[PDB]
Amino acid sequence: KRKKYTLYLHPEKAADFQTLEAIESVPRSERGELFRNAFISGMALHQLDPRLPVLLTAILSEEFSADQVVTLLSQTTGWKPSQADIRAVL
Amino acid sequence: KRKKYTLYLHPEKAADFQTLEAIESVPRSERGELFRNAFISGMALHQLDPRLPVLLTAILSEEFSADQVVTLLSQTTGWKPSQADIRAVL
Repeated sequence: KRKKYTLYLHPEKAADFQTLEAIESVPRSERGELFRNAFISGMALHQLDPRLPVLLTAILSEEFSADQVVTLLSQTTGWKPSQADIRAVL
Repeated sequence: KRKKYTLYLHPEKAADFQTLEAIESVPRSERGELFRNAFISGMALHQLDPRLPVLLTAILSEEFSADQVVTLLSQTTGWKPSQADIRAVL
């Protein structure tokens, strides 16, 4: 068994175009597994809050960073630091 | 140039199954735009660190949380809160 999914990107938009470059630097053999994981985590973000996947898409750029994902995660989810290095005791 | 991508999920697995349900509760009409966003942001995560999209897929459960994403993010990127601690201390 295995469900098949089809989707389309628009190479004119910067995010789409940038995604296309990231994919082509991944050997075809390894892509089916890449797509699955990208799609699952993408949909995971969606389950966290439906705006997230469209937000990450919209913000995507060469400056993309983990930070952008966290603050974006804060704004959408209310997520706030719960733990932190203990050295950071001021 | 509307590029097209084909990917496969595996209902037999928890993560894939949990993803199917998410898709299901989204009207067919909207799924096309939902798939692109989930895909692009999934690949955005890939660009941050290739292990990320497979770490999220792997951890995926009904307890998925922003907090889990931030964690995998730091364990995989080096991201850490900042003076954003002084805040939480309130």
